[PDB]
Formats: sequence, C-alpha cells, structure tokens
Amino acid sequence: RQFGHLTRVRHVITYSLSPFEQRAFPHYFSKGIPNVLRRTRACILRVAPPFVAFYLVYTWGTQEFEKSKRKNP
Amino acid sequence: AAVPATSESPVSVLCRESLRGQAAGRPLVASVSLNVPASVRY
Amino acid sequence: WLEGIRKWYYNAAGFNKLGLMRDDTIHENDDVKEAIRRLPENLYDDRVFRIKRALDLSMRQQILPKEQWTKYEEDKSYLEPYLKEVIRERKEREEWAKK
Amino acid sequence: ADLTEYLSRHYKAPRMVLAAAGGLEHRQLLDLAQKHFSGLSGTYDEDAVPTLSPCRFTGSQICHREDGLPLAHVAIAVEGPGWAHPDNV
Amino acid sequence: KNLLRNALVSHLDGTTPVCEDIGRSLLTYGRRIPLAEWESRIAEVDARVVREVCSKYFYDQCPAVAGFGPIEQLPDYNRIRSGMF
Amino acid sequence: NNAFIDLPAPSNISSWWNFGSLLGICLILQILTGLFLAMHYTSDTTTAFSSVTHICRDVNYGWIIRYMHANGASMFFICLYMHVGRGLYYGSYTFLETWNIGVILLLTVMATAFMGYVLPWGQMSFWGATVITNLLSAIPYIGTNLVEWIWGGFSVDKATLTRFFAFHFILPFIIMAIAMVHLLFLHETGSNNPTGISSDVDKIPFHPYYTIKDILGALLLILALMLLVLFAPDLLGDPDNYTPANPLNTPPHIKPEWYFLFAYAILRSIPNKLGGVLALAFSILILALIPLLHTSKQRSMMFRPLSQCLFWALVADLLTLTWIGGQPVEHPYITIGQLASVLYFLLILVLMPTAGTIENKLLKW
Ligand code: HEM
Ligand code: HEM
Ligand SMILES: C/C=C(C)/C=C/C=C/[C@H](OC)[C@@H](C)[C@@H](OC)[C@@H](C)CCc1oc2c(O)c(OC)cc(OC)c2c(=O)c1C
Ligand SMILES: CCCCCCO[C@@H]1O[C@H](CO)[C@@H](O)[C@H](O)[C@H]1O
Ligand SMILES: CCCCCCO[C@@H]1O[C@H](CO)[C@@H](O)[C@H](O)[C@H]1O
Ligand SMILES: CCCCCCO[C@@H]1O[C@H](CO)[C@@H](O)[C@H](O)[C@H]1O
Repeated sequence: RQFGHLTRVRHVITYSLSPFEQRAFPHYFSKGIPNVLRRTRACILRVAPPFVAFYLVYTWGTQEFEKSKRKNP
Repeated sequence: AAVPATSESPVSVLCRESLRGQAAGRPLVASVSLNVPASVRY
Repeated sequence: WLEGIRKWYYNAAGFNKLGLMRDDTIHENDDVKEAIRRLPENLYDDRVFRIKRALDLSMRQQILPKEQWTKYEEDKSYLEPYLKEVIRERKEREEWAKK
Repeated sequence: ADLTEYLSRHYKAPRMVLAAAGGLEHRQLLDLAQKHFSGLSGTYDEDAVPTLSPCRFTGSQICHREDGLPLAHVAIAVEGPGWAHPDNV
Repeated sequence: KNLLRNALVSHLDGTTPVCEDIGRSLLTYGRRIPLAEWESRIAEVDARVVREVCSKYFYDQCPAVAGFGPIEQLPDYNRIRSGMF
Repeated sequence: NNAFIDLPAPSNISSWWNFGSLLGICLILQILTGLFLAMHYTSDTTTAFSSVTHICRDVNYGWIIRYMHANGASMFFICLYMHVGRGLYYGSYTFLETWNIGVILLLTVMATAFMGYVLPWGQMSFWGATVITNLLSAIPYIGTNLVEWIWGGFSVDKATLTRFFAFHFILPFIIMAIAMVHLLFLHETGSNNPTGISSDVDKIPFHPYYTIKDILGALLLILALMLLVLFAPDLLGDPDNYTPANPLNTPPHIKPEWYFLFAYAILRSIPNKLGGVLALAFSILILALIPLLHTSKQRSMMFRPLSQCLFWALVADLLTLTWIGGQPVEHPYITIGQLASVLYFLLILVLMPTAGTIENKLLKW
C-alpha cells in the first residue's frame, strides 16, 4: 500500500500550519480537561459496572471465606 | 535558453473577450528548442 | 415501543456525533466494496467527506457540536439499493455454480 | 462609488510614471507630459496617502485534492527578500 | 551567471519590454538600473556567495506549499519541512 | 523505507495501537538480557540454581540484567493481553492471517516463558515443569509416552533441564521470525483504526507521526519496567522459587505465574482430567474462532454499546479468574471459579454474537 494508490478523493481542501508557527499545547488545560471529563463520562456506564460487580463478588467471596474458617461465623 | 517559454507544455474559453484573438490569421510555424518550450504560431 | 429504544440506541451508538450516517459505518467486505464502486459521483464524494471528517474528529478525540449530529429521523440508507443488488447478483452466481 | 473612491486615493501623480521607449526624444516626451498630465492630482491630501504595511509570511500548506484532474500541480516557496534587495541577483 | 546575463539582455528586446522595464523599475528601485550595473552585480557572484545567500533563504526555513489535483502522494508538511535541512 | 518511513498509517490510531511496537521492544529486551544471562548460566541440575545466584551476587550488574529479564517477561504479557484486547474490541481480527499468526505468537510466548521459568530450578520451576508437561498425558493411548519422551525420563530431571535451556534459547528467535511474518501480512492491509471504518481517505506517513509516538510509548514501557526492577523486583514473582527444587515436596500454596492464573483457574474448575485440559486448550484456541463468531455489520465496538458492555464483562471476568487462580481450592472460590469459567465461554460463544445481531436489528440492517 503506497501513497498515490490508496483511494479516490475529490473536492477536499486541507489547510495546515508549520509546527514552527504554532503552539504545541494550545488550551491544554482550558480545553483538555473538559474533553477528558466528557470522554470519561461518555464511557463510564459501559466500562465501570462489570468492575463494580467484580468488586462486589471479590469482597463477598473473601468475607465468606474468612467467616467459614472460624468457630462462630 | 535562459528565458522560459510563455507557456510550459504538458500532456478554456467562456466569454467573447477571452475569445477575441483566437481566430488564426497567418500560416503556421512550428518551433523546437534545446532550452525552450516548443511553440506553434497561427 | 421498540422504536423508542431504537432512537435511544442510535444516540448511544454515537456515530451520529461524528457526523456519520449509518451506512458510512458498515464493515467493508467484497459485496460492500462493489456497492461503493457503483455509487454515483455525488453519493461517493459525500461519503468520502463524511468519513474523512469523522476520522479527523476521532484523531482529536473530539465530536461535533450537537446541532451537527446526524439526526436519527434523517438518516437514510443511500447504500442499500446498491448493496442489495450486488448480493443478489452473487447469490445468482452461487446458485448457478451448484447446478 | 467604490471604484471612484479607489481611483481617487490611488491614481495620484507621485505614484505614476509615464514611460516611453523607442524613436523619440525625452524633451518631446516631457513637453507632452506637461501638456497632458499637468492637471493630474498631486495631492489626495494627508488623510489618504495609502501606505503599505509589511505582509507576514507563514510556513504553511494548502492542499486542494481533486483526483478527477489528470496531472498534479505543486508550488512551493520560502519567503523572498523583496524588490530592492541586492540578494536577488 | 551566464544564463542570467543572456536572460536579462534577451528580455530587453523590443520597445515594449524596455518601456515596461522603465516604468516598473522607477516604481520598484526608484531608478532604471543599467545593464552595466546588472553586469557588475552578476560578475561579483561566485560559489561562496551562492552558498551563503541560498543558505540564508532556503536552509532550515519553513516553506509555503500549494497543491491541486491528484495529490495523495504530495509529501506531508513535516516531511517537506525536514527536507529543508 | 516502504515498510517503515513512508508506510501509510491511519491518522487516528490511538495508544491502543502502541502495543505492537511495545511487544517488539519486549522481545528485543528479552533477547538481549537473555543472551547476557546465558553467558553465565549453566543447565546442570547440580549447578543451575547456583549459577543464577552467582549472576545476581557476583557478575557485574548481573542482578539488574536478571530482574530486567524476569520483569520483562511480565511486561511482555501485560502488553500481549492489551494487544489482544485491542484486537477483539476493534475487530482487528478480521485481518485473518495476521490474527491467526498472532494466536500462534501467543502460544509460543507462553511456551517460551514456561520453559524459562524452569531454568533457575527453584521449587516453582520444578513443579511447573511437572504439571505443564503432564498436560500432554491427557492425550489418549500415547499421552504418557509423549511426556516421558519430552522429559527424557520417567520424571523431570537433568535431561529435562538441559533440553529446556536449549528450547528456551532458540524459541524467541523463532518468535521473532514469526512476528516478521505477522507484520508482513498486516502490511498487505495496513492498520485498522478505532472507528473500524476504512482510513484510506486519511492516511498519514508512519514517520514522523508514529515513530515519535512509539518512542513516547517505549519510554513509558521502560518506566513501568524499571519501576518494577529498581523498586519492587519481586512484586510479580513467587517467593517459593527462591527455594531450590525439591522433588519430594510440592509447596502447599503453589500457584502459577500471574499471567497464567486465569487459564489455571479454568482448568481447576473442572473435576475431570481430560475435561480440564480440553477447557485449558480451548480457553486460548477459542481466539481462532472469534472471526467466525462476528455477527455485527460493523467492524469495531466503538459504535456498539451492548457489545462494549459484554466486552468489559469479559475483561472483568478474566480479572475474576485471575483472582480465583490465586486462591485455595475451597468454598466459595470453587463455585465462583466455575461460574467465571462458564461465563468466559458463554460471553464469547453466545452472548457477544447475540449482542451483535440485536444491535444490527436496532439499526435496521
Ligand atoms: C511476539 C508477539 C507479537 C508481536 C511482536 C506483535 C506485533 C504487532 C505489531 C508490530 C503490530 C502493529 C501495531 C499495532 O497495531 O499494534 C501488530 C498488529 C496486530 N496484531 Fe500483533 N503482535 C504480537 C502478537 C499478537 C497477538 C497475540 C495477536 C492476537 C491474538 C495479534 C494480533 C494483531 C492484529 C489483529 C493486528 C492488527 C491491529 C490493527 O490494525 O488494529 N498480535 N502486531
Ligand atoms: C520471548 C522471550 C523470552 C521470554 C518471554 C523469557 C522468559 C523467561 C522467564 C519467565 C524466565 C524466568 C526468570 C526468573 O524468574 O528467573 C527466564 C529465564 C532465563 N532466560 Fe529467558 N526469556 C525470553 C528469551 C530468552 C533468550 C533469547 C534467552 C537466552 C538466549 C533467555 C535466557 C534465559 C536464561 C539463561 C534464564 C535463566 C536465568 C534466570 O532465571 O534469569 N531468555 N526467561
Ligand atoms: C517442551 C514444551 C512444552 C511441554 C510446552 C508446553 C506449553 C504449554 C502451554 O503453553 C502453550 C502452557 C504454558 C499454557 O497452557 C496454554 C499455560 C497457560 C498453562 C498454565 C498453567 O501453569 C501452571 C504453572 O505455571 C505452575 O507453575 C508452578 C503450576 C501449575 O499447576 C500446579 C500450572 C497449571 O496448572 C497451568 C494450567
Ligand atoms: C442498557 C439499558 C437499555 C434500556 C432501554 C432504553 O430505553 C430508553 O431509555 C431512555 C432513558 O432512560 C428513555 O428516555 C426512553 O424513552 C426509553 O425508550
Ligand atoms: C554590491 C553591489 C555591486 C556594485 C554595482 C554597481 O555597478 C555600477 O552602477 C552604476 C549606477 O547605475 C553604473 O552606472 C555602472 O556602470 C555600474 O558598473
Ligand atoms: C501491579 C500491581 C500488582 C498488585 C500487587 C500484589 O501482587 C501479588 O502479591 C502476592 C503476594 O503479596 C504474590 O504472591 C503475587 O504473585 C503478586 O502478583
């Protein structure tokens, strides 16, 4: 796969600046944090639950194990 | 030569103004150069 | 209403947030590639730009302003008539190959 | 009105040069100048005097992709010195 | 230098090109620079001067790039920029 | 060039795409530290353990090369699991050749790390050699014969240690050749990306964009590796391997290397010999079936909510199995492990393909 033979594109214009003319960290915190927060919130419902379940199964099983090793659980 | 031709070759008109001058008026002449783009007049 | 979870799903899937239409997201197999090849200039060029705009947003880990999100009610299958025929043609050939 | 405002501010005697080359004498050219361009305005005033500010150069790129055209055209350049600089030679 | 000398003199051939050189030169240089002067300016250029002036304007400088047509293969700006050194 | 410098790459691949180069680095690191350790290691059972302590105590910087090799093996697995997870989530497995070679790579690295762990001849070395080679005894009619043939005797002994040094020595170079083939098949298609949509309309050159990003990734890998080597070299290891091998006694709380714990939990959950071995083999080989189980009209899980939820359930389940593998075979761990083992195969064989179909329906195609 070589540039020149990838695919067909028509009517698209792209404007760019030299890396020497611009900042490498534009609005790093001012815009970065909001974006991180957004991304974090957008996925949390899909990522976290299974791990919460793991946590519950983990704490439940460990406690159940200890309790079972003593005279009066 | 040192001077590049008026039009470099490789291998629009939509108005009456840009069309004026397009009609031929003299016999054809063909030029070939060592250093300059070829041309064909008339 | 199924339809209720459908609009919900559409927004959860989220390709609309990148300005994509459902058909822009189909997995490309040979049937799909042939269908894309058969698209008229305008549908092809539009697809290219939407995908290009989406790849650019993805690279910046960004999304479009909500007003620019593809709207569920307005998303239409521009690829369907083409893909359906490509599949029909292949099935016909496969039937013939068995006789 | 835009055109007259533009011409008014820019077509002033001190910004023009009557030039001639060929079988003629400078004295005749000048006399014809005095004869025909004397009434040419030599003053818009002081509130107009259109003056050029320097123009910033930006290392950058503009790509208009159009695979429908048979050949690609590419132009690349660095910032040059300006007319009057000796470096041009 | 020889190519330049030939281009300069062959361009100022005919009343129109000379007339234009007069008009534009007065506006740009404020005077008509005579061929003998251009000759002096050209004669003084040697390999050292060419290296130093080229280095000054081209070497490790950011270029401006414009492309139009089937340009999928036009190099990326960073790659173009690294080619400047 | 064109295999690196001007290699076209998607403009949007994320950090999840950094693990391939990190695996290459883990491989080089293991080969470099490995060769240097091999310059001082002796494979006779009378001197193996001794030669390792000699490396750590008297060879100049022997200790750092050794712990870099040990912890490097752990980093190798962290990266391998991240690499496979990326592939499942984004549908990279549709690149069939690349994917299946990848499965071979996973098995070869597992076999390679197993044999290396046997080399210091500590307690875990010895019992690991015993147990794992015995997996072959589940093969009917000839299984036991295969095991004795591998051992070079009726039990793990000298003949075993000596050939394992040889196998462990050469296998990584074979892995390197297989990895080069892995990349060649990949190059035929170029990389997939987070959207699962062709990126041919927006490719950028690998250099300088991903060369610098890979270097940043390499720096982070080295930080993680060195935090372990310089501040907690034994954290991911097992104290029992600091005890020389004792053929008469299997430590009471013997447990596998952490990166093998999930598979060990699965095997332990089945109270049948052949059944446990088949489940173990299948827990890895099922990766070869993923492509055939793909029902979604879309390649990546990025736009598939239901699939994502099941994907993280699988990761959470592997985390559960890893934890269970580290616990004794007692209540309620026995049952939690059996459920987790069943859930693993159920998510891959049934729930995910089903979520794929439901999502298709919801999108009307
Ligand atoms: C010694 C082990 C391995 C090495 C050195 C290795 C290396 C690589 C490299 C260099 C890449 C490109 C960068 C990237 O996208 O990550 C890659 C891609 C890929 N690898 Fe591996 N790999 C290894 C094991 C595996 C395994 C175990 C699997 C999965 C079972 C696998 C599946 C894939 C797939 C499907 C791709 C394409 C990724 C995409 O484009 O999305 N690899 N590998
Ligand atoms: C895929 C790459 C490799 C992996 C995953 C790997 C893994 C391992 C593991 C897990 C151990 C046990 C470490 C311990 O706790 O002591 C080990 C030991 C060892 N490895 Fe490797 N290894 C790799 C490549 C190599 C190579 C190429 C050589 C040598 C040519 C090598 C030489 C050694 C030696 C001599 C030891 C014994 C000393 C020691 O235990 O540190 N390894 N290896
Ligand atoms: C000559 C070469 C040979 C014979 C190579 C054989 C390779 C086999 C497999 O690799 C492909 C194998 C390593 C891989 O199975 C897929 C692992 C996940 C198996 C994990 C594994 O580890 C254990 C371990 O490490 C121990 O340590 C002290 C102790 C163990 O129980 C007491 C185990 C154990 O019960 C299992 C299932
Ligand atoms: C994983 C959960 C899937 C449940 C189906 C979603 O169902 C949708 O939920 C929305 C928000 O609660 C409602 O506004 C909407 O009317 C309802 O149809
Ligand atoms: C550093 C610049 C080199 C000096 C070149 C000057 O050159 C001189 O310019 C005069 C003014 O037009 C001419 O009359 C004269 O013939 C010419 O030799
Ligand atoms: C990277 C974070 C790892 C979590 C720290 C605990 O790590 C665990 O410690 C046990 C004994 O303390 C070991 O037997 C076990 O092999 C090790 O994985």
